[PDB]
Amino acid sequence: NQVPKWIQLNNEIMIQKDGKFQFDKDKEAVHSYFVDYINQNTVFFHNLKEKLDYLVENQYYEEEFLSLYSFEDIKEVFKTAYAKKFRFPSFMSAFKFYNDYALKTNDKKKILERYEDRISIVALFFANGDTEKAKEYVNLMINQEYQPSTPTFLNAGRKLVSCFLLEVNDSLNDISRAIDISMQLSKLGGGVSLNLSKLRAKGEAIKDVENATKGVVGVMKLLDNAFRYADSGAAYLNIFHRDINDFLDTKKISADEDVRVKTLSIGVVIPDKFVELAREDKAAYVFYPHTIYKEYGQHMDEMDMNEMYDKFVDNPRVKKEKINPRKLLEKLAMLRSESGYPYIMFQDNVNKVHANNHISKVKFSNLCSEVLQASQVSSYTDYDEEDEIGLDISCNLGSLNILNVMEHKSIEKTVKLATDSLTHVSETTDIRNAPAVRRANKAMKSIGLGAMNLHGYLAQNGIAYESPEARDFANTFFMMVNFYSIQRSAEIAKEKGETFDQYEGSTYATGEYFDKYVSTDFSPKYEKIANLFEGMHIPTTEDWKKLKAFVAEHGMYHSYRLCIAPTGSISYVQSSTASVMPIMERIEERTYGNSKTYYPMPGLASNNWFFYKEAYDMDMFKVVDMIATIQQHIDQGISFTLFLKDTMTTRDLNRIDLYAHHRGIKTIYYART
Amino acid sequence: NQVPKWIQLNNEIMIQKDGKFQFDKDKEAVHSYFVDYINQNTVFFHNLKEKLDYLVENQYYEEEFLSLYSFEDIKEVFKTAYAKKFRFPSFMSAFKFYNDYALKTNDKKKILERYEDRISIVALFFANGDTEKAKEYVNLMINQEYQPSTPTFLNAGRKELVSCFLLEVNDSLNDISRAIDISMQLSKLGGGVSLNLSKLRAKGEAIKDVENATKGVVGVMKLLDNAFRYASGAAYLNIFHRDINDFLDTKKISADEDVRVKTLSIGVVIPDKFVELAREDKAAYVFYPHTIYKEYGQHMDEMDMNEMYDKFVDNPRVKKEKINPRKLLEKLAMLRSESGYPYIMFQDNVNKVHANNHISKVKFSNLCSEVLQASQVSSYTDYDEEDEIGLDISCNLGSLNILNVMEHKSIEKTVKLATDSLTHVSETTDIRNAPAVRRANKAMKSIGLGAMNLHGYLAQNGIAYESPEARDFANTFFMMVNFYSIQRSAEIAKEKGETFDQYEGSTYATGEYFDKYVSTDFSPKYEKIANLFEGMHIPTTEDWKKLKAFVAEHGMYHSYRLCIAPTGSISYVQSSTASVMPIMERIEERTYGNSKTYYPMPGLASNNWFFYKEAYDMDMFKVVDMIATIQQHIDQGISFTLFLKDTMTTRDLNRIDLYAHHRGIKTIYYART
Ligand SMILES: Nc1ncnc2c1ncn2[C@H]1C[C@H](O)[C@@H](COP(=O)(O)OP(=O)(O)OP(=O)(O)O)O1
Ligand SMILES: Nc1ncnc2c1ncn2[C@H]1C[C@H](O)[C@@H](COP(=O)(O)OP(=O)(O)OP(=O)(O)O)O1
Ligand SMILES: Nc1ncnc2c1ncn2[C@H]1C[C@H](O)[C@@H](COP(=O)(O)OP(=O)(O)OP(=O)(O)O)O1
Ligand SMILES: Nc1ncnc2c1ncn2[C@H]1C[C@H](O)[C@@H](COP(=O)(O)OP(=O)(O)OP(=O)(O)O)O1
Repeated sequence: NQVPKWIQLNNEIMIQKDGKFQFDKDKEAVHSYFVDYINQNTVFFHNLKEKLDYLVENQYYEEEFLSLYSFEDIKEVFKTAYAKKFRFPSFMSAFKFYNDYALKTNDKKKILERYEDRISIVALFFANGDTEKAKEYVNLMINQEYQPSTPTFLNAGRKLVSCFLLEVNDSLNDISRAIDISMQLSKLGGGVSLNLSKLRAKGEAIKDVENATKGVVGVMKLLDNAFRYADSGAAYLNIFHRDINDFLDTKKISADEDVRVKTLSIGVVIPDKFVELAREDKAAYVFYPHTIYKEYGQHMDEMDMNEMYDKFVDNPRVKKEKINPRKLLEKLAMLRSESGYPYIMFQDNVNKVHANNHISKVKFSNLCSEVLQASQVSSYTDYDEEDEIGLDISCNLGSLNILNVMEHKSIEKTVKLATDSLTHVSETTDIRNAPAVRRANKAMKSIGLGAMNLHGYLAQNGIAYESPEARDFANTFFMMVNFYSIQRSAEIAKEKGETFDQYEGSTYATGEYFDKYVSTDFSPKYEKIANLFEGMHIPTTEDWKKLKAFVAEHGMYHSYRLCIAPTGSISYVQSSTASVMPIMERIEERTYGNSKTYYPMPGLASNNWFFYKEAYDMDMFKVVDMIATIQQHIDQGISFTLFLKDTMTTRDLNRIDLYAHHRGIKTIYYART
Repeated sequence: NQVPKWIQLNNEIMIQKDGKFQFDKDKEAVHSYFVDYINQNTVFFHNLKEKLDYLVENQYYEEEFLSLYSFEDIKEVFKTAYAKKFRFPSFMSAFKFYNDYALKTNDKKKILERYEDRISIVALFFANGDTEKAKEYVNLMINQEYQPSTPTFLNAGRKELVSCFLLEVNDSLNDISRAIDISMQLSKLGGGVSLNLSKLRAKGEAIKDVENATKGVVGVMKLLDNAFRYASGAAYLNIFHRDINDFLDTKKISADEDVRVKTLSIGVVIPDKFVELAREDKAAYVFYPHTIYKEYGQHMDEMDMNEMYDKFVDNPRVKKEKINPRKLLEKLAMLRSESGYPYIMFQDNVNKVHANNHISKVKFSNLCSEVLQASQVSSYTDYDEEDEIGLDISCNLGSLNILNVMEHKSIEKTVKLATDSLTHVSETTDIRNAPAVRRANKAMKSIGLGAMNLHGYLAQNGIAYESPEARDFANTFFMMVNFYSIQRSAEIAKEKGETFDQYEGSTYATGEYFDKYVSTDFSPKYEKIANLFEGMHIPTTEDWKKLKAFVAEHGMYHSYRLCIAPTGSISYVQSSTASVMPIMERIEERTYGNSKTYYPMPGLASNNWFFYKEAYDMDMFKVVDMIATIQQHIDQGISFTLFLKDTMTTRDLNRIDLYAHHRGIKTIYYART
């Protein structure tokens, strides 16, 4: 019943020694943890050869790519991995990896893969042919300079993408196909979110008889029962719809028995016209979209609300409904004060900066509220009848540490390797049950790259989070990031000579995206910021012009490059902070079982106590301006999370909302208190 | 606010005039009803021609088959229909037809089709070419000698047609998707759809990689219960299964929130081995059927329990579970004492008399608990992968009056016409979303014929319901019915020369079904019974031998012929009793709205008060013996309904259950109290 030694040592840090914390004990706890639990459950082997032979003959490793080299080259790779003599810096830095991510045995009671093992297996998977490139991947990963995404880091060479985005056309057959594909992807563990734009609303005619449709709530009920069957997503909705009130009455603290969704989140799509009507204090008109489909032939949100709203008001054919926008934003503020639900996307900020609006305009987002790409709906006909295949969105992920990049200045080569890595991942991927995801993943070739560790590095260097210097720093940094990113994409496009489809329809072929960079140079405006990037080259606008010419030579290989995800579950292995959202508390406290695990933030010393500010004690406006400065280079959304208090006000909340709409923040997240 | 005249006249019957009822007022109420509500809402026309032209040009009648004759022949058919000068005998005899079944207008406020109209349209639909045959259908129907089934009587020549669907669910994710798809497809067609969950793996079991991963049968029931709420059937289960207790905990008066099915009924399949184990007071062993599928390759209920039960006990591979059968029948008696749920099928009584056991054995039944045919499961593979098509069951229905048959002695010609009618109906049927139903309905060609009006005719003639004379009467009657039925099937088989597939595999080609009729002649054993059939020919066993030879010449066209359904909703139009179940109460009382509609049973006079017995005051054993005498000629099940009282006993209930198992009653129904 006694608590073991390392947990007891980890509980020692809260003892006040001269008003401080016992940080130096922490390593000792880690030095306990590698003696009394880890090195007494590892399966023992003589050397490498039999080890790998035992790993093959019990159905663990996919033996194909592990047969495509010599034994000696793999031995050199493992030798390069063990030559680091790597150590962990913190207590959770081991515990989150040797409990869940690292490979266990069949009885789930022993440990096979060491920390070099998993990384070097990932390295040979990203190699696909070159030994020295695999060594480059090792030197990239073992210095914690790059982190692949969660399911890629898990399921490399065992028995892959955690983000799926679909559309539901309007038929019975379409709803059947949708529930089919959701149950298919549900066992694959990824993130699956739907959208209910083109559906007819409640109390409407079904092809023969008026007032026959049970509406959106029944489809939500079927999906809520549907995800309860397998190993949880969400759904979005554009606001110009009658049942939007019933779409928002689901998340309710006085929850109805039938109106009860504990699985799917919800979210609202809002263009500028509704914002205008809520500002100027006038009426609003939600519609019956099936009447619009009968009238104009197209669907509702496939046209501009700013161009067509009063024209639909003027049409006697479209049956309408008048409501109050201001009371509706008040109700949104109340429901976000309850939890923070739903999600919010401002599409006009997105499409006016989007490159690929010539295919379609972005209407929705994933569960992770980040990926904003084109989407064409399919049409699933009857059994012997053939179908028509639209386009879908499937985004594999991956971020990186800012800190080690700043330590080593190999940011270019880092992007060079990570781009090829995610390229080979999207090469490898295949799904054999949803054909539109198949066609789009072959077609669009969308990769997603981001970064964590913003708060901690700049807080450890002694720069406040609300400083303008950090905003200029992030501006110059992400400018150079996007620069080398497009540079590598153009290089690979020259290597293959095969861009994505309808490349001339993009703004990339015209250089309209490049028109921001031909002027308005992003040189550092502070000396202390300039000392940080001091020691390496920073490009000029003429370098952007040479880049524009080199793009105009061939083109770009990818259609999308960047994403920012709240990668907290693999934040702990990199032993760092979250992404760009600053930290909540200086000390995290968990109870694994009969235990009080005490996690300090990395870099917690006496001097930098003030730069480790608290999330409840910050200017939200400067945070939004930081995220807007970050937004200057990112194609997709940014995982912006609101940090609130009970003492705050929905007046101030909606002021922050309209402030972010005025700045141009794409999406937000669930709010915390 | 005043009650109209005819309802006030209909409420007059409960006034005691010399201790009697005001029967003679009732016709007066009917004579009121054709003056003050019906003949003041009929759309008025000059004559036939413009009438039909107006009916075409507003999308009511399917104009194809109504273009395949002359105008004059249709005029002769309508003239023959109006030449009857038909009247209704009772008050509900109009009210159940001019309120729901007869055709209304688009605003649902006026009446177009008269009572001749609907019948003669059905007549021309059954004609398909011959005017005189249509006149024969008129002379059949307008004397109330035959009644087609409910959706055929509704949707003839309008804007599917068979109210009975039976499916199977193979074991995959894809199969469950296909099952929910087909259920939602048939749900808008309004028919009866019931499933079966035999071949599914049970709760807490391995899903292909990881032990204890299956949520079990309850989640699939939850999905189906949500599924039918969107657009109502049932499902069956064989008892040798671990989750059978959880399969019976759904219908519970102390209902759980999650375990709550207000839509689907449930039912139990029981062979003789479990009956034996419950009698002899020993243990029982339910199984994990996926282990059996891994062991023997086949599925569980595709083999004999009597041959394999102890062999599965002897296998160490099959994981088992020991339970008490006697306490389980006690729990069944308790749950039937709660409501009467679930349903019960004794398959060994069925298969030992079934002709077509060479294809498969019957495992389940429909919602109406009557149709017991073969069923091969399909296998629904992935998207580009092709599937394999099994066999399904789809049974259109139809019964007849016994009374007018006894009045006119045209029983042979009646069967001659009704067989061709249901034949043409099964010709006409097509569904374009469930391919196995398509293939089976083309293949098996199963028709279903029955009869109502057993209790009332023999009660009006002055013969008690519990008499042996009625049992001999029904024996001789249904013997001759089945005789002429097989005679007409052989005639049509000679007409086409194309029997159903695998006809030589049947017992009909071998005459093993005919071996009962070569001896043991069913001559009437009472003089009073013999006077009823007196005046017409009754066949002999040598006539059965000639029938056997004529069958051996060609064969039989159909694989199934007979069914008995509780056709109460179209009992009222024929102005008669139900089918073979005797009546509950002598007077039915309903409240349409602010009203007390008082329905007397037909033939209610002072003399026959005693022969109109009450259902709570009868010998159940003689009822079961009556149904067993009826069972001597019917291939399918019989809609046997239990009539119980609160003063009765589950001891006596289970005694009746085992009594019916000893007699050989196929299925039972929900019990009433
Ligand atoms: N933080 C850590 N990360 C990884 N391994 C660790 C960590 N802490 C201890 N160990 C491992 C390494 C060794 O196998 C064992 C402890 O030996 P350790 O003292 O840490 O290495 P070392 O040999 O380089 O130092 P020393 O020479 O002082 O013994 O457990
Ligand atoms: N029985 C039903 N109950 C509820 N909703 C239904 C039902 N049947 C169909 N629907 C709903 C969901 C469908 O998306 C929508 C239309 O159904 P569906 O028949 O598949 O469209 P359709 O392609 O045949 O033609 P249309 O565009 O005129 O509706 O109404
Ligand atoms: N039970 C009924 N069934 C059908 N129609 C009826 C019924 N009762 C009354 N009517 C109809 C028939 C007529 O159109 C009208 C009533 O006339 P009705 O007296 O019944 O016929 P009738 O003309 O043969 O008798 P009578 O010569 O004595 O008037 O309503
Ligand atoms: N994620 C899941 N959650 C619950 N049940 C599942 C899940 N995935 C599959 N199943 C259930 C329902 C399926 O009928 C059953 C097996 O699934 P499935 O993969 O379709 O079978 P299979 O044809 O691929 O091979 P096998 O016969 O070995 O199961 O287990």
